[PDB]
Amino acid sequence: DKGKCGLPEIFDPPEELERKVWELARLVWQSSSVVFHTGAGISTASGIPDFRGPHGVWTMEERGLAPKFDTTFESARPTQTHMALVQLERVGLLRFLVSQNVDGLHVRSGFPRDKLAELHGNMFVEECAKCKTQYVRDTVVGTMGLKATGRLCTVACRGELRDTILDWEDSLPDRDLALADEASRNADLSITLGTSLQIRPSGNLPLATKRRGGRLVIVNLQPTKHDRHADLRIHGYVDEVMTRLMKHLGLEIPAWDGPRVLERALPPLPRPPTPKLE
Ligand SMILES: Nc1ncnc2c1ncn2[C@@H]1O[C@H](COP(=O)(O)OP(=O)(O)OC[C@H]2O[C@H](O)[C@H](O)[C@@H]2O)[C@@H](O)[C@H]1O
Ligand SMILES: Cc1cc(F)c(Br)cc1NS(=O)(=O)c1ccc(NS(=O)(=O)c2cc(Cl)cc(Cl)c2)cc1C(=O)O
Ligand SMILES: [Zn+2]
Repeated sequence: DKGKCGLPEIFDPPEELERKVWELARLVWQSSSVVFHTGAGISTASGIPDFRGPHGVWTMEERGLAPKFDTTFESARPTQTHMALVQLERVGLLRFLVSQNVDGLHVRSGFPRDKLAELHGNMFVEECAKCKTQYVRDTVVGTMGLKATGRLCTVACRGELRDTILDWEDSLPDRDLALADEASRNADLSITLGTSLQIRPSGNLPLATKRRGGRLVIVNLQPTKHDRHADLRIHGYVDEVMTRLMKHLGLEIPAWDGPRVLERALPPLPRPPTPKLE
């Protein structure tokens, strides 16, 4: 299944967008455990196509056209949204990040790997079949569907290194899915950014938050499978939403100094005091 492709994009008019991003700031300020869920829509503003948008991989395949890239994976820069998520984690306003993206931009943005579940894998990550050690490379490993890459493990092993890109049939990495599930169940606030939530089980994790009494925010230009469950629904460009959110929180979007891998989150930095809400 390729799900429902080419659904129309909706745009909240300016006054409604500004009110909703203020509401998003309120939910972030008032929640103790925030989880973000990202899909291909947070990388479109860096020149990587989505799957089901108007120019998505599947949408364009139906017209017998190839998807259009404005960059390579290697030369892609993290978006304002990617860098906003880095800062929210650094000041302790983001507990966990669940991504369906294989574009490798969360990792290369400097987002700590111990707070990231990459449910569908990472173009730049190969894993040793023998000892399960991961290598984050500066270039895409070159295979998809958990095939041998031609390189061997160098741990003090010679194990066969395979890509981490799931094929259609393949089940999700157990560690990442277990952590994504635990994080989603424990969150009082799940925020989805640039995902249609059409792929199971990735797309249902934000519901785990709702089922347990937490709130759900969906940010997406197209409608999503779970629109009916959202406490707040924002139809706008994620970069515009996240830059306005960061201005309300009084946080800067940090500079990206090129590809940087952070295995373990650093201690939390200071953040502005919270406004008096109502
Ligand atoms: N800048 C933007 N701002 C907001 N929404 C956007 C933007 N750009 C696109 N969108 C929306 O972003 C949404 C992107 O939805 P989909 O294309 O389904 O991507 P996924 O990540 O959820 O696909 C999941 C898996 O499916 C595959 O099989 C792979 O395994 C993927 O991991 C659309 O609804 C766009 O309207
Ligand atoms: C490889 C890739 C991953 C992405 F996330 C995005 Br966007 C784009 C690409 N490149 S692509 O043109 O769209 C592209 C798309 C599909 C395939 N093969 S596939 O069986 O249909 C497939 C790939 C992936 Cl990552 C996930 C699934 Cl669920 C299925 C190859 C390429 C290519 O590059 O040769
Ligand atoms: Zn090994």
